[PDB]
Amino acid sequence: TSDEVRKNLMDMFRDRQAFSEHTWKMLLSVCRSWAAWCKLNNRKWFPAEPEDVRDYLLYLQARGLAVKTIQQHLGQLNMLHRRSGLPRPSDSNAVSLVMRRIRKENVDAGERAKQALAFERTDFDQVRSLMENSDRCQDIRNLAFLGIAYNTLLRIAEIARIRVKDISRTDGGRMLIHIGAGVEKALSLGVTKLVERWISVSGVADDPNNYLFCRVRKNGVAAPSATSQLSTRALEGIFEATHRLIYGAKDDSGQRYLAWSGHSARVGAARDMARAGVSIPEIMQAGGWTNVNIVMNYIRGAMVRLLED
Amino acid sequence: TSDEVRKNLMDMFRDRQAFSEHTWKMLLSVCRSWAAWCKLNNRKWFPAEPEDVRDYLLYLQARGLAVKTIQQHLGQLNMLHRRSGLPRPSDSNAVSLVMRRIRKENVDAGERAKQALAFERTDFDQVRSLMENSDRCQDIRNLAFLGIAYNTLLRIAEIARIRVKDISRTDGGRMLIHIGEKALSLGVTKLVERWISVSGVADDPNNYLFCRVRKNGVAAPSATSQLSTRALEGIFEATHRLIYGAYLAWSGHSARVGAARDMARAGVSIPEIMQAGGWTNVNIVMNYIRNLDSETGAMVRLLED
Amino acid sequence: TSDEVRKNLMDMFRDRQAFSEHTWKMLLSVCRSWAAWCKLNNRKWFPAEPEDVRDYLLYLQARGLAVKTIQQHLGQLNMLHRRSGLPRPSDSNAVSLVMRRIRKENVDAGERAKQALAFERTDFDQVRSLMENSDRCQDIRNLAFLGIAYNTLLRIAEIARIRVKDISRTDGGRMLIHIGAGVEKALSLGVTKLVERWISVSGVADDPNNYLFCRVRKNGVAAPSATSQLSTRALEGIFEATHRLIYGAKDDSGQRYLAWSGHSARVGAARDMARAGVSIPEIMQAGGWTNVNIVMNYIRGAMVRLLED
Amino acid sequence: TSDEVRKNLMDMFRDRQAFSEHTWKMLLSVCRSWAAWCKLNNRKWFPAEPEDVRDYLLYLQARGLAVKTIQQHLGQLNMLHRRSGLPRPSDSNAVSLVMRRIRKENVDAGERAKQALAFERTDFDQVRSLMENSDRCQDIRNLAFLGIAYNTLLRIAEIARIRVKDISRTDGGRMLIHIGEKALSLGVTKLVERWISVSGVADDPNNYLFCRVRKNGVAAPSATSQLSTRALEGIFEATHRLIYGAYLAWSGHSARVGAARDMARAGVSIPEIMQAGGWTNVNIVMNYIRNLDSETGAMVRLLED
DNA sequence: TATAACTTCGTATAGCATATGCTATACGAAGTTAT
DNA sequence: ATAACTTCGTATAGCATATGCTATACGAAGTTAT
DNA sequence: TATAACTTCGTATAGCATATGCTATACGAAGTTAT
DNA sequence: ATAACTTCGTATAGCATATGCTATACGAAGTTAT
Repeated sequence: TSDEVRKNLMDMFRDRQAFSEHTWKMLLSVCRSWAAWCKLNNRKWFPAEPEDVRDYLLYLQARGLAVKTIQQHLGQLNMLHRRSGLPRPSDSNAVSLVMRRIRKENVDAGERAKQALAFERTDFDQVRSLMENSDRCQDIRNLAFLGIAYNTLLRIAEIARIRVKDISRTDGGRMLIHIGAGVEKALSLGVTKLVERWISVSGVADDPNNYLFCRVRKNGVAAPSATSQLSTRALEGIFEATHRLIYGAKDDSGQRYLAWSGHSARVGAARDMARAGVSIPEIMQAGGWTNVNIVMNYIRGAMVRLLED
Repeated sequence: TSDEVRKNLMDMFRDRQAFSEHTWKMLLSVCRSWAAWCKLNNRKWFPAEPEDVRDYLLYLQARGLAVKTIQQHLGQLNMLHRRSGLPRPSDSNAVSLVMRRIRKENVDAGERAKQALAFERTDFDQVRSLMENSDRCQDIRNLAFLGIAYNTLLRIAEIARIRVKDISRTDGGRMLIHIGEKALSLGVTKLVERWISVSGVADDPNNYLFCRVRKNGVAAPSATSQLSTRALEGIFEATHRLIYGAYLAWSGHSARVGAARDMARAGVSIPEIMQAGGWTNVNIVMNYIRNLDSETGAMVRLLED
Repeated sequence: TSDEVRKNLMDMFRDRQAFSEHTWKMLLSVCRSWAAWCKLNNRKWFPAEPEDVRDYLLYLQARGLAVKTIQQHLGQLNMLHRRSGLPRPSDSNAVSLVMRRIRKENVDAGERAKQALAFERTDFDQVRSLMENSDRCQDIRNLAFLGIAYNTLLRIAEIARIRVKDISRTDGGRMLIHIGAGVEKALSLGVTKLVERWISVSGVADDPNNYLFCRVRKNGVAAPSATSQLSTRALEGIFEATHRLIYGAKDDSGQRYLAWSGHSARVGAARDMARAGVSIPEIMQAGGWTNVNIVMNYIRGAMVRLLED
Repeated sequence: TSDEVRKNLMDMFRDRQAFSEHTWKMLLSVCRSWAAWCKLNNRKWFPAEPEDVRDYLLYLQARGLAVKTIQQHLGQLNMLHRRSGLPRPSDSNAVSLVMRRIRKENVDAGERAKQALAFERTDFDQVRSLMENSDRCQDIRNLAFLGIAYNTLLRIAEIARIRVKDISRTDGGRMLIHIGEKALSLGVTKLVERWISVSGVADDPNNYLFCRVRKNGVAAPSATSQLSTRALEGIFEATHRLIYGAYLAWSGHSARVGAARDMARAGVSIPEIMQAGGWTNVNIVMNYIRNLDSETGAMVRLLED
């Protein structure tokens, strides 16, 4: 294949918006490291040579990256090749076996996927109990955001996307939110008030095409916008700040999940629903998950009872 | 091999009973619109070249059409090309890409499905009261229809097909409706009679239940032709314009949506709402009863003690 | 393809036991009618010509056969072609469209799949209430068979296959039966006695490798066998006889399902479990069904209540 | 292209860590048995010709082997042929046919999976009583094991891996077990101690919990080598031969099966029996608790009023 | 014997399961080391 | 003219799906200890 | 101004959905028939 | 010799799986009304 490859590649970039901005972000990323690696070793980065890719994967493993990370590089590589006509590195025994070997040894050595710290009902009550009394715009928002996070289990990006017009109400007085027909998420009577209070303190409702959450400057003034949203990077800040607020500084180990993050309310809610007897699938749906293992990991005497009697 | 596709269009025309007239019309409709776009932009419409179709699809997106619509177009174009030894345009990667992009792009722009305006018990009551004591042969027809609809939760094409004999009786007076069965409440059953008499469709069991009513308050019963579905739709619309003046009004399925909801509030086994309008996608029925208060979720339930 | 076809066909017959005896039975059957038809019309039955197959399908339709029957012929034909190398008639627009057209017109004309007459709990109680008092071997068996049919919902062929050795018991005294590891079916206390009574009146237990149900001659003497079983044709007789016993002769319309048959206990049990509130999947499993529609067809005021108040 | 497959066997050997030693042994095992059959019947074993393999599979069926076993054979043969530019034998239609026939044929003949002899509370009690007051260093070990097993519902390879420090304490005395966590009852926790002392594995936290016990009632604690799984299996067997004399006895997973059952009788959330032995196939756990009386079914329930 | 009670047989038509391998345990049994 | 539809064209929402088998349904004809 | 409170950016790593068409209804609106 | 294993070979039972994406995690660097 020749001009074909250059053309197949050319078609991709044209309709690049068929993929998520993050897929592109990662593609380019993995490519930079793949090329960097090839460079430092006198090798042709495209098309990728199986034996080269193998060496590369073993190099990342050796760099101590996570199995799911190594899987990513291999994947983007595979994406770049399929999408362009040529055969994928995963097509060769060398890459395929080494991947599985890399997976096996890491797991065998104890490496496991890190889980997020939960932001449960209790945590919400405490946070609420504390910030409930603030007049600060910053706080009224943060409290309203955490409430929505918890109540709905919506990904931070989904919350950051919410538009005022997307806010229906129910005959109960209970707020409702549409996530793109899509899905309707109903807030409790208590959270609806939290959101009501932030809506009335920022004046985001001054334009139904405005995003519900917006930045709030140091002088306690909201900056609504219908074109730009609050960075999910910031929604993550609200989670981290609120945690510092209560538990202070993060131990300098550098590890992940030493404070709340995007997942926190989701994983936390899954547990409360569990302890409360909710049905597993009930849980699944709410969290938008498709599988039973994701919800299960999040939740973790039987025999010790039978015996003792 | 041009004889190859020729033979196929003959095949297609010979066994056209393999598809619904409806389905066909949509097809001719797509070929019509596509062909025109092709003429206007000097491109060969048949066989449709991928790059040409991709351009077309990008065009429809600008037309402002929904994804389900643009896919209708891509879909029909895909049908005949397959029902001819030709490669379907979705089998090109350029079209696969645009269809994928067009989607995300559109959802991001804020793509929302249409919402049917519900016709709940509350509205039925208000309409009943308003034209309950009316003599206009039409009003009587219109109410008995609004009744059959909200009660049977039947589809309009189905109600238009009802004849004088699909009816059976069973309890206290109320009738039953054979179908392609249904039970009517007593309140509505009392309605579907006043219409039957002051219409005289009873005069012939072959005659359809619902029929035309010329401007003279005079019904034209018949067993040959039946009230168009669009006409039944007009009863829903009209009735609305009657109460609120000129998916903003009511349509053929406002009664189905309204019944599910009213039931959902008296709390009803969700699958028991499938009996209602013969449904699937336990979700579609949800997409109706979503903003209900009993459908708030365990989270709401948990949070409020 | 040439000798290849003759070889592919030759491989099939060699390992013909890879298919059910019924599949073979039908293949040969459909082939006889296909050839008969081709013959009467001066045509080559193999390989089959699409336009010929179309004519054939329209001929069966015109003969008034059931859509599912016409689907069968088309299917066996397709089986014979794929399995032998050549392309299947369903591969041509003519066959494919005509099938769908045939399906459409029949259904549009009202033709629908006939369902079996149910043999429910009440029916069982009555039958039991009547035959309970017989000493006749014939009856003690028939009653024990109907009981198993109802209690377990096992296909008649599965019952006819049951071997004495396949009969475990529970700590309750309740009989248990294994259907080939497989599946265990537990009989109630009442049915276990019925089966106990037939086991003790025939002496089938004189050899664990014997089939539970066996023929019983006119002189009330069981004929156990571990090699031969009671024909499912007979298990169907037990169902028909018991019905005649209670409702007398079948109206000479000739139609199917004017008396109980193999399905009867299955379809009947599905209903009782329904009316009793059993879960849909619960039902499914017991009947061995994989789908929700099969169990639903078997079971068939909402709004009439809301309105009337 | 013989270099093509050569490169592949090099690939396979280089990254052999991609598979478990166990998995490999089974493979060498299959190649061993196959190769021999090939030599004996003068057929080329590599690449394996379909007709040759079909004959082989038909041979194994006569050997009396189970379908899961014959498929093991067909499976491994399929693996290397794919991990070499060669066509897998299952990719022939002759082998596909026999594998299919062999199946039905075998199920018809009466193919039943093996049944694990359960080690229930009743048996644990009987064994406890019998060697509760014994001094033999082994007996103490054996009981503490039978305890850990029925209590933790752990797999044998997992119990063999237990060290002196995976243990944690939590309530009244009972210990906890870190794992690849577990909680022990008080009764068993009292047992797992007598073993720890009269063994002195405590002397070193690296030492494994369970260890060898030479014929002199003398334990050989160690943190380098661990008790083989087979040894743990022997404790289950021996203990049985002790009570009933010489799937007839108990095996490495009789304790797991027994615990599920005993629990199932005290009625236990079926998924809550997955906590027990980390299970899936809600059915496998069923295939254990099947002949239980609470697992009779709604039919039984309905029939008995 | 005539006959119940089947079995077998062919055409019509209804009711389903859609996987495979990697890795663990099974269990007789040859191999090994310290009593 | 105009009420009251019907027919049109095209938008878009709501329902199951396809094979490839394997098994029952039932009248009739053949079989065997009585 | 210094600065809160972000936004953007790149590498690391966790969490999912896997369809498409046939046929019905939608709804403005041109076409038709009897008042 | 023999108890008590360990190592072997091969039978057979019990557990999740593979892509192809798309999204969060978080330190750090760049940006803007205060």
